[PDB]
Amino acid sequence: PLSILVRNERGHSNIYEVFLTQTVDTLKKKVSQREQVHEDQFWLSFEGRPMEDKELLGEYGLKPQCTVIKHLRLRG
Amino acid sequence: MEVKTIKVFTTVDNTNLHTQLVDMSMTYGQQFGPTYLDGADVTKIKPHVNHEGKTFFVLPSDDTLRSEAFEYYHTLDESFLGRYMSALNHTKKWKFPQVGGLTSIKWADNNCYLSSVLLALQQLEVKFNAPALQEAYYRARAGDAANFCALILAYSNKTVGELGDVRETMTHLLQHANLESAKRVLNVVCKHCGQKTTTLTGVEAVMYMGTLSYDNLKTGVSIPCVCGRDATQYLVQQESSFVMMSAPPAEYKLQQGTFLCANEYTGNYQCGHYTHITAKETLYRIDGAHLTKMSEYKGPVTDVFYKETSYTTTIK
Ligand SMILES: [Zn+2]
Repeated sequence: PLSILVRNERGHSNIYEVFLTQTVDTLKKKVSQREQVHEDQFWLSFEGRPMEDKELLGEYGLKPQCTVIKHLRLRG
Repeated sequence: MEVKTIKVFTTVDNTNLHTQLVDMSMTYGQQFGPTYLDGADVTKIKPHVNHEGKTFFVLPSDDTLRSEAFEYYHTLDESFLGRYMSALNHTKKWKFPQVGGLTSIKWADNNCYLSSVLLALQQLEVKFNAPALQEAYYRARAGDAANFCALILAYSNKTVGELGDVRETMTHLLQHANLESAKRVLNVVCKHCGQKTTTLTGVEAVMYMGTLSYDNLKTGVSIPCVCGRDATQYLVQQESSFVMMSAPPAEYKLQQGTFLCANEYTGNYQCGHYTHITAKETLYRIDGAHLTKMSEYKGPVTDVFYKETSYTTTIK
């Protein structure tokens, strides 16, 4: 029931089908899977707000065709 | 026949420690109520042999403290207080040396990234809206930082011992910061698609990824455009106390008087090390407790901070 765009910081973007009631963890798994990057190795924001693994995607107010940003995490 | 068990320490106030044997066939939640470890909620997991010797924070399911949490921490996460206090059990064993006139942290538990965060914040005209958060910030500026670091782990959803990313941590913290009148206007120009103006507020107004140079962003930076072509983006207008400019760690030159401070990152994405560079009368490099000074500097940098008040470009 919702299609959104996840955009890398290296330019690329990919479409994901999500429900507002899946977790951020779930969506990270969808992204890990599609983009072949471990889940520990990146984070997601929506409109400046970091997305927390445990939270439902709905909490961030995602709409159809909105852009979630994928950020590579430096493991310092 | 004996029951599989481990010895762990338990505490409801971070001062008093009681020894406990835990039964391996039941979650901690079944045995102690709501229970936390290293900043994680372990209420619903079973004991693991590796938890032996660890200290656990137990915090009864009360929901009176839910009102406390909201008003003092600006959070509705019921797990927040427990995560915060279990972390605090560790961060109280961290040492906080006063180095080059700032509070820093002695190496332990992969806390180099939190050291950078702490060092950087002290130089920014910034402030936090969550009362307990601000008070902790205040105290960390005076050398008493255990609480602030635990809140940082907690607001960022990190555990003690976990490798981390300064930019990612800053993004979590700044959600709680006094940035309600921070403002940024960017113009994007694509030959094919044309010209479009973007107005940002809050965190997104003071934070940028793609270049370490505040000059580059004013004079224009290349960004991919919807149409596939590369387009130019530049800073139209900026009203804020500071800006944070980030980029994948690259070899980079820091010249005294052209920046506030910055984070060096050595290593690779899988495992690395942060140190902090600030500018007083000369350049200071802070690597936890260890300090080096130098008139100039060159190395792998990934965030650079600048002081700001108001900016207006001189391009159309
Ligand atoms: Zn275009």
